[PDB]
Amino acid sequence: RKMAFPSGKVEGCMVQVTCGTTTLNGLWLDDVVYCPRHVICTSEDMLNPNYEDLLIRKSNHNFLVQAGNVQLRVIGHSMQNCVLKLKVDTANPKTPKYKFVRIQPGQTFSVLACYNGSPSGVYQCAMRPNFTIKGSFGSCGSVGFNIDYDCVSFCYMHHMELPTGVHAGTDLEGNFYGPFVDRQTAQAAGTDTTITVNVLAWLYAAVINGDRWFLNRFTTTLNDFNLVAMKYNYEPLTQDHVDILGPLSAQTGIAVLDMCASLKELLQNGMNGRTSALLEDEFTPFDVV
Amino acid sequence: FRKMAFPSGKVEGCMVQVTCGTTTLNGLWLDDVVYCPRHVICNPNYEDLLIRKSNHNFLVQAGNVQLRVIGHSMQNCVLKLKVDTANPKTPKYKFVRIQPGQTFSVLACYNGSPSGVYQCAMRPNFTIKGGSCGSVGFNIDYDCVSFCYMHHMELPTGVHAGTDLEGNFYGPFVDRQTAQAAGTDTTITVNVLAWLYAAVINGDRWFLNRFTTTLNDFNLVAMKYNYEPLTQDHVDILGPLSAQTGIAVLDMCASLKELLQNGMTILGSALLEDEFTPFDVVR
Repeated sequence: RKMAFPSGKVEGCMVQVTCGTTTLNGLWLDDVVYCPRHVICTSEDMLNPNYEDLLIRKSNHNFLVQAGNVQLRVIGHSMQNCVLKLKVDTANPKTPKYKFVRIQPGQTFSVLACYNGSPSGVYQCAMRPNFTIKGSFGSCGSVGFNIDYDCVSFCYMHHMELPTGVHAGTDLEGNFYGPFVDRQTAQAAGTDTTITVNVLAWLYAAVINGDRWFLNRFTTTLNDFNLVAMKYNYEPLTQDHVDILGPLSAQTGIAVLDMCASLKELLQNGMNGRTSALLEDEFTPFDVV
Repeated sequence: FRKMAFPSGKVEGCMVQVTCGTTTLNGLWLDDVVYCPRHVICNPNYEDLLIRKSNHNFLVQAGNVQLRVIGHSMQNCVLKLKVDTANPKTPKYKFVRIQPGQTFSVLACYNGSPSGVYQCAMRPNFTIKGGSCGSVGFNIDYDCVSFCYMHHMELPTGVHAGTDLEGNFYGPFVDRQTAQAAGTDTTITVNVLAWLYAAVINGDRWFLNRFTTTLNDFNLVAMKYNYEPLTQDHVDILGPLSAQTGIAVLDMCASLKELLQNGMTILGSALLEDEFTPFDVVR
């Protein structure tokens, strides 16, 4: 199963941020609330927002922050790239151990989808190679995260829905993933590709769970693999990726390029009614271990 | 369309470790009782194995804190350990029993430590496809946690079997190391239809056709493809989606019969998903 991280440590940080008639989610960590800066935009503003001009006209009391029943007093504000940082006068008592990290395409994380500050559901995600999320998003400001030994690594905040139905957002320093902007433009996700290194790690997981019907007696050069895989809209496999899969290659006795040969055959043949009936690409080599 | 689990924080605060001798598993700590699978005290005679136990045979750990057991009792296949401390993190909760085809979230735990959360359906054969014993399944309805499942065992096909929180098994399974197997499983038809309504709501419309079917002619089609039979209550449950989309249920059933014969692409999926209930799709 694609499992999400237990969401309780993040649930205790979710708040509601209202500015004018716009309400969305914020993340309350210590004495700062993080939220998308477009909370200060009024829809019409979203066509050509001048965020510096819109923000200089706001005072602390224009921002209504609600943590459940309690209103939090905003005592300062500042914009870092595309995220607004609202200084409040109370440090969140439920702040977990945390850090901010920027992830790369192929990496996975959990999203706690929220509406008006209240957690609605949690799901496990991958950052697609086109820098979008195929999610289920009024959920602006919901965040993505991993948890490692009680420490929550926040990696994603939701800002925009793209016309294809997918989602774009930033890291927690406000820098967008991919070429997207917090402006209603004709921006669209480029053609998405399959995360090849993730499919191979999963195939190694299948062998580890005792399934090997899909192996064959062939091998492949790296370049021949990539020439074939690219015809199926698979991401190129790099020497870094080959190195990453090294441990799983050792645990199963199957060489990386040998597993690549199996993948080539799977793309050519399909599953012939066997199994998931899909090649799964949202488990990382770290996840598989 | 993403499968979504409920936020697990309310349940995370209830998970503890229960140790009896050399056996350790997960327990659920609500107020001053810890609930766990009775086989933690292990052809068994549970009546007799428990009479021989005392409170000192149980070691309960809530993170760093040992909880002292002051009473023990069995309810069906669930062991109930009264402890000296009430859980200050106890949510509003109810114990409920769910039906095959209904969905819930499982908080997978290892030795009392929450590891991950996922969305499940109870299969028609009463199994779940998912040191996790004692992990629980649950739904949340605005501040109230309805606990519906506790994990007891892995069946040889790799699926999972367990009880409700009152210790009643789902499925013809027993907490013994005897030979047991899942029955032949079946696709949850009413969930497939709900998922097809979700595709329509999401702008996926190619599988709609001009035709209708009969409840009986579909059921003869469903029986042949290993699909649960559709009932009038199933049609009634799908009514809100038939009203919202303008696609009557036996209209959608015509679509499903046509898909089950000719193939297909739908919500970016190739197989028909059957672990969303009609309620899940509305929500």
